[PDB]
Amino acid sequence: LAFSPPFYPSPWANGQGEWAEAYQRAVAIVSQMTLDEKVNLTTGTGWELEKCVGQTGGVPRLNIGGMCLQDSPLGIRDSDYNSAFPAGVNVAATWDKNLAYLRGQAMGQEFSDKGIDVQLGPAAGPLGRSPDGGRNWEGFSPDPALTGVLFAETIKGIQDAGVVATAKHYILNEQEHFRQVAEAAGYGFNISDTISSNVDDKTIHEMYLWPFADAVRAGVGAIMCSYNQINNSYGCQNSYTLNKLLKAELGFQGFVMSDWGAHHSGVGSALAGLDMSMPGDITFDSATSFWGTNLTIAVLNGTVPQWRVDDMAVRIMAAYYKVGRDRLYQPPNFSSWTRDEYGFKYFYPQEGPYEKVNHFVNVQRNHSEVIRKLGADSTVLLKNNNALPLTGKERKVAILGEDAGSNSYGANGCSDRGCDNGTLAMAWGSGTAEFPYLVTPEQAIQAEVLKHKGSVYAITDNWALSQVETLAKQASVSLVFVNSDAGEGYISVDGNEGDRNNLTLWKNGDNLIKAAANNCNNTIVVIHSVGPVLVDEWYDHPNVTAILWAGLPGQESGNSLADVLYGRVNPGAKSPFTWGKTREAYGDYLVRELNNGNGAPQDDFSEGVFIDYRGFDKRNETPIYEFGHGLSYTTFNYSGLHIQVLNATETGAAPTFGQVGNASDYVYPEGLTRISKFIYPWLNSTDLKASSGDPYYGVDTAEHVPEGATDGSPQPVLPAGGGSGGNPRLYDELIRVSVTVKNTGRVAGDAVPQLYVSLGGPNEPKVVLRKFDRLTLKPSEETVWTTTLTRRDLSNWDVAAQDWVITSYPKKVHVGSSSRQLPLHAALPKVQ
Amino acid sequence: LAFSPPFYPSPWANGQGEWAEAYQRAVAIVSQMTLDEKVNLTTGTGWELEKCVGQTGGVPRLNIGGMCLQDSPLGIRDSDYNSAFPAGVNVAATWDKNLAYLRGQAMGQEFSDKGIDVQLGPAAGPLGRSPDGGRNWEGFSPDPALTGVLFAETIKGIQDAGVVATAKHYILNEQEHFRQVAEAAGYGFNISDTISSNVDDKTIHEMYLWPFADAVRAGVGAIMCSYNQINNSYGCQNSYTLNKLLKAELGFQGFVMSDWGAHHSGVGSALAGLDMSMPGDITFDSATSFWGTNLTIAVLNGTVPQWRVDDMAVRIMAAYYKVGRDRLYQPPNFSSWTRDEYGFKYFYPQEGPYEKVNHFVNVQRNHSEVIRKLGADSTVLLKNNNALPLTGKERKVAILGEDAGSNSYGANGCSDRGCDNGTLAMAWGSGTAEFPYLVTPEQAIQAEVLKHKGSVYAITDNWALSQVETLAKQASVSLVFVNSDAGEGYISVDGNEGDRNNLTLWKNGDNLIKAAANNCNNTIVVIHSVGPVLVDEWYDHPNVTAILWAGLPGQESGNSLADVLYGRVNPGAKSPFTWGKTREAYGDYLVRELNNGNGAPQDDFSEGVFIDYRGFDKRNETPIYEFGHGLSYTTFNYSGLHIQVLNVATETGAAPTFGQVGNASDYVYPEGLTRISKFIYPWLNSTDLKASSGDPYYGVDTAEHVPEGATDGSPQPVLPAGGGSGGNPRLYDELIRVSVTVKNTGRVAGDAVPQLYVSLGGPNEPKVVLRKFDRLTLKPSEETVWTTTLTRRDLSNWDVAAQDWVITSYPKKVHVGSSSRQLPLHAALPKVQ
Ligand SMILES: *[C@@H]1O[C@H](CO)[C@@H](O[C@@H]2O[C@H](CO)[C@@H](O[C@@H]3O[C@H](CO[C@H]4O[C@H](CO[C@H]5O[C@H](CO)[C@@H](O)[C@H](O)[C@@H]5O[C@H]5O[C@H](CO)[C@@H](O)[C@H](O)[C@@H]5O)[C@@H](O)[C@H](O[C@H]5O[C@H](CO)[C@@H](O)[C@H](O)[C@@H]5O[C@H]5O[C@H](CO)[C@@H](O)[C@H](O)[C@@H]5O)[C@@H]4O)[C@@H](O)[C@H](O[C@H]4O[C@H](CO)[C@@H](O)[C@H](O)[C@@H]4O[C@H]4O[C@H](CO)[C@@H](O)[C@H](O)[C@@H]4O)[C@@H]3O)[C@H](O)[C@H]2NC(C)=O)[C@H](O)[C@H]1NC(C)=O
Ligand SMILES: *[C@@H]1O[C@H](CO)[C@@H](O[C@@H]2O[C@H](CO)[C@@H](O[C@@H]3O[C@H](CO[C@H]4O[C@H](CO)[C@@H](O)[C@H](O)[C@@H]4O)[C@@H](O)[C@H](O[C@H]4O[C@H](CO)[C@@H](O)[C@H](O)[C@@H]4O[C@H]4O[C@H](CO)[C@@H](O)[C@H](O)[C@@H]4O[C@H]4O[C@H](CO)[C@@H](O)[C@H](O)[C@@H]4O)[C@@H]3O)[C@H](O)[C@H]2NC(C)=O)[C@H](O)[C@H]1NC(C)=O
Ligand SMILES: *[C@@H]1O[C@H](CO)[C@@H](O[C@@H]2O[C@H](CO)[C@@H](O[C@@H]3O[C@H](CO[C@H]4O[C@H](CO)[C@@H](O)[C@H](O)[C@@H]4O)[C@@H](O)[C@H](O[C@H]4O[C@H](CO)[C@@H](O)[C@H](O)[C@@H]4O[C@H]4O[C@H](CO)[C@@H](O)[C@H](O)[C@@H]4O[C@H]4O[C@H](CO)[C@@H](O)[C@H](O)[C@@H]4O)[C@@H]3O)[C@H](O)[C@H]2NC(C)=O)[C@H](O)[C@H]1NC(C)=O
Ligand SMILES: *[C@@H]1O[C@H](CO)[C@@H](O[C@@H]2O[C@H](CO)[C@@H](O[C@@H]3O[C@H](CO[C@H]4O[C@H](CO[C@H]5O[C@H](CO)[C@@H](O)[C@H](O)[C@@H]5O[C@H]5O[C@H](CO)[C@@H](O)[C@H](O)[C@@H]5O)[C@@H](O)[C@H](O)[C@@H]4O)[C@@H](O)[C@H](O[C@H]4O[C@H](CO)[C@@H](O)[C@H](O)[C@@H]4O)[C@@H]3O)[C@H](O)[C@H]2NC(C)=O)[C@H](O)[C@H]1NC(C)=O
Ligand SMILES: *[C@@H]1O[C@H](CO)[C@@H](O)[C@H](O)[C@H]1NC(C)=O
Repeated sequence: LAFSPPFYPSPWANGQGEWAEAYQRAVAIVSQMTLDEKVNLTTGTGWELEKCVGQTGGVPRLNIGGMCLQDSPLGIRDSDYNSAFPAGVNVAATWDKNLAYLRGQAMGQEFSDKGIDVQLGPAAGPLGRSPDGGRNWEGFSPDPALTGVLFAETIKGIQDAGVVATAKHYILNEQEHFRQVAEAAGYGFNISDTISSNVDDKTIHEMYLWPFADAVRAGVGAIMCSYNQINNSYGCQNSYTLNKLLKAELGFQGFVMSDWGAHHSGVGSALAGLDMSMPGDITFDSATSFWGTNLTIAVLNGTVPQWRVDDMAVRIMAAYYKVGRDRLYQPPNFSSWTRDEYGFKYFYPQEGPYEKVNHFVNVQRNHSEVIRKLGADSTVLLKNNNALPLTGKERKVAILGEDAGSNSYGANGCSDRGCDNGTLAMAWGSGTAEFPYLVTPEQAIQAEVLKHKGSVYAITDNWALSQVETLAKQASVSLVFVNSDAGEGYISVDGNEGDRNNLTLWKNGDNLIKAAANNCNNTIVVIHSVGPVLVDEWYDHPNVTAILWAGLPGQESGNSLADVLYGRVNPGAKSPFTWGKTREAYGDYLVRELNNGNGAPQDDFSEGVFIDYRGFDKRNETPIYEFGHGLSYTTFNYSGLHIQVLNATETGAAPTFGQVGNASDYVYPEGLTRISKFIYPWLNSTDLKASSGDPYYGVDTAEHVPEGATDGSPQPVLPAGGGSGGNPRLYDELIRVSVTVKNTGRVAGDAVPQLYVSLGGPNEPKVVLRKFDRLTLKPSEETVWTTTLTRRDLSNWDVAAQDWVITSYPKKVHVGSSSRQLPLHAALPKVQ
Repeated sequence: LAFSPPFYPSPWANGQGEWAEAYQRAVAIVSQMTLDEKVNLTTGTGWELEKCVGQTGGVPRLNIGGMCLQDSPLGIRDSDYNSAFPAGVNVAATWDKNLAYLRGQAMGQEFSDKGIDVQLGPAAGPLGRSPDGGRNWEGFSPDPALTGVLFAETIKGIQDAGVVATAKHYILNEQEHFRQVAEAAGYGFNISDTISSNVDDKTIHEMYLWPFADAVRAGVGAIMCSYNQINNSYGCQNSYTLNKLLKAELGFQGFVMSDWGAHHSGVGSALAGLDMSMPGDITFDSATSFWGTNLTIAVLNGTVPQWRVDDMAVRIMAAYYKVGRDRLYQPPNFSSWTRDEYGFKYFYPQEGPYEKVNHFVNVQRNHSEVIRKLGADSTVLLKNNNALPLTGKERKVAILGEDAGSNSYGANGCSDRGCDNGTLAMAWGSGTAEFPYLVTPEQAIQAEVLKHKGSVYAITDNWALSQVETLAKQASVSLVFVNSDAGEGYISVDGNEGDRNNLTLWKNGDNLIKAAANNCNNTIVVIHSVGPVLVDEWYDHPNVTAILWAGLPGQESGNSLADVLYGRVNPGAKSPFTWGKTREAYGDYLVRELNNGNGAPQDDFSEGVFIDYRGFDKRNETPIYEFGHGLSYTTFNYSGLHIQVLNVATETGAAPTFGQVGNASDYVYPEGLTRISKFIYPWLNSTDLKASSGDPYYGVDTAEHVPEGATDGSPQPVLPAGGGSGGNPRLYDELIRVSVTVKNTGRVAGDAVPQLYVSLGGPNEPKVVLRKFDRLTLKPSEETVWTTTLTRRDLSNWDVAAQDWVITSYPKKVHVGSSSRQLPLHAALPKVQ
C-alpha cells in the first residue's frame, strides 16, 4: 500500500513577506491569552450551534468575536438577499484576471456585510483530473497555470474586501466516490477509511500543488484540508502535504482548517499541521471534539507542546488581521439554519435566549451587473457558421429545451440545488448560494424578440418532440438548450452520486437537438454544464449552425446569454478544458468500485501529469474543441514573435507566547450554563483522564507521536522553500516574450493570446500553458503583448534534489489562439 | 314532446333601412347569374378542399372570388402571424362599448389582410344559461342587455373594417353535451338526434333572442344557426327561429349559414330559411351535399321555388357588398391545413396544381397595444384590503401556481388549446387562434420586480406545496395564480367534455391558495377562467388580501395583469356574471344523461328568464360577488337621480325572381373540367334528375314533406313586432331620459361603470334587470352627469297573446348604482306607452 512519509516538526509562523505586520499583531494579542482562549480560536462550537456553517467561540475577554466561516466559492450559502455568482469554471472560461478579481471583490463585500469573517472558497482542488469529477466546476481548469492565476486573483479580490479567503480543498480530492465513509455506506459500500489519492512527488508539484503555491504567494489567509487520504494518511493530518509541502516548502503563514468531518484525531492532526477543527465536533452534534477540551488537556499533559497551540492561535489571528477583519467585525446577522426573524440563539438544541437571528440585510448592491457581464464573458462560442450574432429581425424564434425554462419548484426549490430542472445556472452541494432570482434564457430571449415585434415560443419538455419538430419547421432560428449537471457527493440526482455517471447531455438532450436540426436549417445549441459533454453525435450536423457553452452563469443567466446572442457582447471566452470525442479519450477513470476489500479504495494517479489536454496531446488524439478554443465575432492575427534574455538557511526556535497554568485554571467556570452539544475548551475537573473521556487516554502515547513532532529547535529551510509560494529565486524573470496582436475583423472584442512552452525530455507534455491575457482591440487596432517566463515556468520538479531545476533538454515557446493553433514558435536560449 | 310550429314562407330580402344600396347591387349582379352560379354562392366546397375553414366556389364568370369564412371570435384560427385577442367574456367584463368596437376593428383588419371575407364571430349564443356551459366564454354575459350592446359594437368594428361578421350560434345552444350525434357516440352515448332546447316564447324573446335583435339592428351581414334542436326541430332548418323570429320579426336582411355538420336536409332547410351550407358536404369529405347538385335539382324539379334560391344569392351578395368586401377582395393568402409555404392547391385529396399555399403575411400591426389595454381593462378587482396596487418596493415576491407559468409544450403546443397547462390565456375548441407569443404572468411580474431590484421567484407545480409554504413564509407578497378551463365539446380535457364538470379551481388551486395564505399575511389571488369559480373556501381567509379575475386575456396576459397590479391601470372592470357560494345556487343544471331513451335528449328551460343574477335575486340568495361588482383604486359617489318623460309597412311585396332558369342540360358538368376528389359542385351528372341526385328519397311523398305555405311567393302580412331592423322601429323610440351625477371621490384617476337597472313589475318578473351602463373616466374630485334613455323595448315585456312587446300596467322603477346589489338611487317611473 502507498505510504505517506513523516515530516515534523510542524513549522511555526515567522512574519514572512507581506505577513510581517499581521504576525506582530497576532503575537501581541495571543501573548495575552490563556490556554483555554487559544483553544477557543482553533475549535468550532458544534454543528448548527450558532449562525454560520463553521463558527468558533472567539475570545470575548479580549474583544475577539467568534469567527464565522461560510460557504460558498460562488456566493453566500444558506442566507438571504445575497447574489448568486457564476461558478469558478465560468471564471476559468473568461481567461480574465481582472474579472476573477472583481468577482472576488464583489463576493467579499457581500460576505463581509453579513458579519462573515472567512469565505470558504475559492477552490482549485479538485483541479479536474477526470472530466466526470463531481466538483471540478467549483474550481477553475485542469490546467495548473490557468487555474493558479485566476485562483490567486479571486483570493486577492475577496481579501482586499476584508474577508479571509480559504483555498480549498487541499489536496488531491479529485473524485466524490468514497470520499467519506458514512457517505459511501449510504450508497451501499462498506469502507473502513476514505479513498486514498496516491500520487508521485513530481506530479503533485507540477500539477496539483502549483495553484496552491500561487494562492500562498497571493497572501491567502486559510487553507481547508480535504476528506480523502493521500498515500493512506488523511488530508487533515497528513504531515507530508501540510507540514512539508504547504508550510515548509510553500512557506504558508495562515491557518489550515478541516473540511466538515475531515478531522480524524486530536494529537495526531495538531502535530501534523492542522490549525482549526470544523465544525468542531467529532461527528455532527456528537457533543464531543478531537480538540476543544481534548486540545486543552493535550497541552496540560505534555503531549502537544505549547508552541504548537500558540502557533495555531497566531496563524489564525494573523490571517484575521491581515485582511483587516477587526476593523469590519460584526456578529453574523443571519442564520444558516432558518429564515425566521426570531429563533433560539443556539439552533440545534433550541437553547439560549429567544431573540432575533435574521436581520434580512440586503448585501446585493449592484452586483447583478458584474454577474451579467461575467456570464456573457464566459460564454464560449465553440462553432459559428456565420449564424451569430442575431439581428433581432428573425421573424419566428423557437426556444427549445427544458434548460431554457424555469425550475417549476422555484429557482431555490431544490435543497442545495440537488436537482436538474429548468435552466442549469448553478450545480449542487455545499458549493452553492440561494438565488435572489433567476433570469432564464426563455425570459431574456422572448423579451428581446418581443422588443423587435417578432413571434417567439418556448418548448421546455424534452420528450415533447412532436411539438419541437412542428415548431422547428416554422422557425427562422431554433435556439436549443441542453445541460449536464453534477455536484458534491452527499447528494445524488438520477443516480449520479456527486460525480457524473457519463458525459452525455441530460434530459434527452441529443434527441432534442436532432429533432430541432432535422427540421430547421438554423439551429443553434446552447449548453449549460459543469464541464465537457460529448457533442459528437450532432456537432457537425449541417443544420447546427452555432454551438455555445455558457457553464453555470448564476442569477443573470438569460441576460448574459442574450447579450452574446444579440451582439451586445462579442464573446471572448475560451474553453478551459478539452472537448473529446468519447469518454475514453480523456483516460483518467474515476474509482467506482472497491479495489482494496473493505479497506480504503486506492486511487493511483498513474497517468502522472497527463490529464485533460496534456493526455490528449501525448496520445495524439484530436479533440473536437481543444483547450483554449473559442470563437469571436471578429478575427485576430498574431505575428512578430520576439524573445529577450533578461539580466535564510535555518528557522528560529519555536516561540511560546503567554503562560499555561494548572488544570484547575481550565475547569468550566462556575456561573456558566453549558448549552447542549456546544463544544467548549474547558475540563470537567482537574482529573485529565476523566475530563477527556478518551478510551485511548494516556496509552502508548509516545509510540503514537512521530519522531520530531515535538521538536521546537531551529529547523533547516528546504532548498525549494524560504519564500512565499516557494524559494524567491523561482520567481526571477529569465526571458521576455512579445508578439503583436491585431484585430483584423469588423467588431471590437477581446483576444486571449496564449503562450505555451515545451520543456523537453521524454516524459514532458508536448506543450504546457504558461502565460495568457485578455486584450481588448477595436477593429484594425493592434497592440504588443509582452510577458515574462520565470525560473519556475521553465523548471521541472527533481525528486533527487527536492527542488525545481531547469533541465538541460532544449525548450521552445509557442504563441497563438489555442493549444492547437500556435502559429508562432521559437527555440528558447539556454538560461538557468 | 316539445313541438316547433311551422312558419312559411321564408321571408325574402327587401332592402330594409341601411341595406338599401347593398340590396340594389346584389339584385343587379344576381340577375346576371345562371342557376348553377347562384347555387355555388350557397354551398361550401367540402371539408379542407380549399384554404379557409369554410369556403364557397364563387362565381368566376362574374369575377366573384370564392367566399372565405374563418374562425374565430377572438382572432384568426389556423393561420400565422396573427394576433390572439382576449375572449369575448373579457370584453363583457370591460363594460366598455368603445373597447368592444376597437377589438372588432383590429380583428376585422387582420382577417381582411389575410384574404378572409367572413369572420365567424362574434358570439352571443350560448348566452350563458348554465355557469358550467363549455362555450359561454366565447360570448359575453348571461345578461341580454350587456351582451347585446357589446355584441353589436363588436360587429360594427369588424364590418367597418371591411369583413362580414357572423352573429353565432343561433340559437339556444346552451351546452356542449349531446350537441352532435357522432360526438356524443365518441363519448359512449347513443342518441338519434341532437339535444333539443325547449323554451317558451316569452323567455326566448326576453333573453336569448335579444342580443340577436341588437346584432341585426347594428347591421350584421351573416348569422350562423346552431347544432342543437329547438323544440325538436334542428337549428339550421327551424322555420320558427329562422323564418319567423330572425327573418320576419327581427327583419334580418343578410344570410344564414349552417354550423359545420349542422346542415341536415336540402329541401327542408332551404324552405325553412337557411341560406348557406358549411363546410358544404353532408359529413366531412363525404363527397355528397344536401345542396350543391341537389339544390340545382331541387329548383329544376319544381320543389324549391326559384325565388327562394334567388333570395339566398341576394342575401349573400348583399352582406358582401354591405361591408365593401368587393373593394378589398383577395384570395386567402394562407392555408388553414398546413403551414408549408408550397402545397397542392386542394388539400384534402392533395390534388390540383402544386403552388404557393402560404405567403406568411404579418397582419398583426400594433394590435398587441389594444390587446394589452383590453386585458388590463377586463381584470376585475373582486377584493382589495388595501393590498393593491403594489409599489415595486416589496422586498420578496412569491409568484405561485402553474397558471403563472409557461405551457411546457409552447404557447400553441396543444392543438386548438386543448389542455390547461401553464397560464390560461385562451380556452379550447374552434373559437381559438394561434398565439404569435404569450407573455406569462411569471415573465411580466418577475421583470417588474427586477426593475426595482427586488427578489422574486415562481413556483409552477401546484403539488409542490412544501416549496410553496417555505417560500410564502419568506415573501412580502404572494401572488397566487389559479384557473378553470372549458371549451367546445369535440375536445375533452381531464374528462371535461367541453362543458366543465364542476366550478372548482383546476390543478389543486384551492389547496395552493391555502398553502400560501396560511403562511403569508399578504396573499393575493389571480384567477384566469372561462367563467365563475367557487371561491367560498378561501375568499374570506384573513390573509387573502386581494382577489382578481382576469378572464382569458390573450397574448399580452402577463403585461395586462402587471399594468393593473402595479397601478399603471386602475381596474375599472365589473363582473359580467354572478360568483355564487355553490354550484346549486345558480340552478340551471346541464343535461348530462340520456333522458329520452336513445332519442334526442330533452333540455327544458324550465327556469324561464331566471338565469345568473335574475335567479339569485328571485331566490333571495346572496352571491359572494354579484353581477356588476368590481373595485377600483379610487371610490365613486352617485347622486342626483332625475327622470324626464320624452316626446311601417303592413304587407311585404311578392317574392321576386332575378334571372332565368333553363333546361337540366344547361347544368350538366362542363365537359372540359377536371372534377377534384371530394370537391362539392353545383352540377348534374346527366339530365336525369333522379339519377343525378343520388338521393334515396328522390320524389318520395314530396308534397307531404313540403310544409304548407313553404312555396307561397305572395305578399305576406308584416308581424306586429316586425317591420324594422331588430324589430318594429317604434320599439326604439326613446320614452324616458335618466340622468345622475357620478363623482370620483378618492385620490387617483379611474373609470366608473354606472349601471342602470329597471324593475318592470309583475309577479313573475325579475326584481331588477340591467338596461344601460357606460364607462366614464374621472380625475380625483371630478364630477360628470351621466345621461341615458330608456326605449319602448327597454320598458316592455313580450306578450305571447299579442305577439308583440307591451309595456304592462305594473308600476316600473329605475335604480342606478355600482352593481346589481349596490343601488343607492331609485325613482318611480311615470306611465308611458
Ligand atoms: C494527553 O491528552 C491527549 C488528549 O486526550 C491524549 O491523546 C490521545 O492519545 C492517544 C495515544 O495515547 C491517541 O490514540 C492513538 O491514536 C493513534 C492515532 O490515530 C489516528 O491516526 C492514525 C494514523 O496514525 C499515523 O498518522 C498520524 C498522523 O496522521 C500519526 O500521529 C500517528 O503516529 C501515525 O503515524 C504513523 O503513520 C504515518 C503515515 O500514515 C507516518 O507518517 C508516521 O511516521 C507513522 O509511521 C489513524 O489511522 C487513526 O484512524 C482511526 O481513528 C479514526 C477516528 O479517530 C477513524 O476515523 C479511522 O478509521 C481509524 O479507525 C480505526 O482505529 C481506531 C483507533 O485509532 C479504532 O478506534 C477504530 O475502530 C478503527 O479501528 C486516527 O486518525 C492510533 O493509531 C492509536 O491506535 C493504535 O494503537 C492502539 C494501541 O496503542 C490499538 O489499540 C489501536 O487499534 C491502534 O492500533 C493500530 O495501529 C497500530 C499502529 O500504530 C498498530 O500496531 C495496530 O496493529 C493497529 O493497526 C490510538 O488510538 C488519541 O488519538 C489521542 N486523543 C486525542 C483527543 O488526541 C494523550 O494520550 C494524553 N497524554 C498522556 C501523556 O496521557
Ligand atoms: C469560548 O467561546 C465560547 C462561545 O462564544 C464562550 O462562551 C460564552 O462566554 C460568555 C462569557 O464570555 C457567556 O456569556 C454569558 O452569557 C449569559 C447569557 O446571556 C444571555 O442571557 C442573559 C440573561 O437572561 C441576557 O442578559 C444576555 O444579554 C444574554 O442574552 C450571561 O447571563 C452572562 O452574564 C454574566 O456574566 C457577564 C460577564 O461575563 C456579566 O457582565 C453579566 O452581568 C452576568 O454576570 C453575572 O453572572 C456572572 C457569571 O455567570 C457572575 O460572575 C456575575 O457576578 C453575575 O452574577 C450575578 O448574576 C448571576 C445570574 O445572572 C447570579 O447567578 C449571581 O449570583 C449574581 O447575582 C454572560 O454574559 C456565554 O453564555 C457563553 N456562550 C455559551 C454558548 O456558553 C467562552 O467564554 C469562550 N471561552 C474562552 C475561554 O474565551
Ligand atoms: C363553382 O365554383 C367552383 C370552384 O371555384 C368553380 O370551379 C372552378 O372553375 C374554374 C373556372 O372554370 C376552373 O378553372 C379552370 O381551371 C383549369 C386549371 O387551372 C389551373 O391549372 C392549370 C393547369 O396546370 C394552370 O395552367 C392554370 O393557370 C391553373 O393553375 C384551367 O385550365 C382552365 O382555364 C381556362 O379557361 C378560362 C376561362 O375560364 C380562361 O380564362 C383561362 O385562360 C383558360 O383558358 C383556356 O381554356 C379555355 C377552355 O375553357 C379556352 O377557351 C381559352 O381560349 C384557353 O384556351 C387555351 O388553353 C386551353 C386550356 O389549356 C386549351 O385547352 C385550349 O385549346 C387553348 O389552347 C380554368 O381556369 C377550376 O378548375 C374549377 N375548380 C375546381 C376545383 O374544379 C366553378 O366554375 C363554379 N361554378 C360556377 C357555375 O360558377
Ligand atoms: C447518462 O446519464 C444520464 C443522467 O443520469 C442518464 O439519463 C437518464 O436516462 C434514462 C434512461 O434513458 C432516462 O429515463 C427515461 O426517461 C424517459 C422520459 O421520461 C420522462 O418523460 C416521459 C415522456 O413524456 C412525454 O409523454 C408524457 C405522457 O406519457 C407527457 O406527459 C410528457 O409531457 C411528454 O409528452 C410528449 O409525448 C407524448 C407522447 O409520448 C405526447 O402526447 C405529448 O403531447 C408530448 O409530445 C414521461 O412519461 C416520464 O414519466 C418522464 O417525465 C422515460 O420515457 C423512459 O421510459 C422508457 O423506459 C422505461 C423504463 O426505463 C419504460 O418504463 C418505458 O416503457 C420507456 O420505453 C425512462 O424513464 C432519464 O430520464 C435520464 N435522466 C436524465 C436526468 O436525463 C443516461 O441514461 C445516461 N446515459 C448513458 C449512455 O448511460
Ligand atoms: C356522378 O358521376 C360521378 C363520376 O362518375 C360518379 O362517381 C358519382 O358517383 C355520380 N353521382 C351520382 C349521384 O350518381
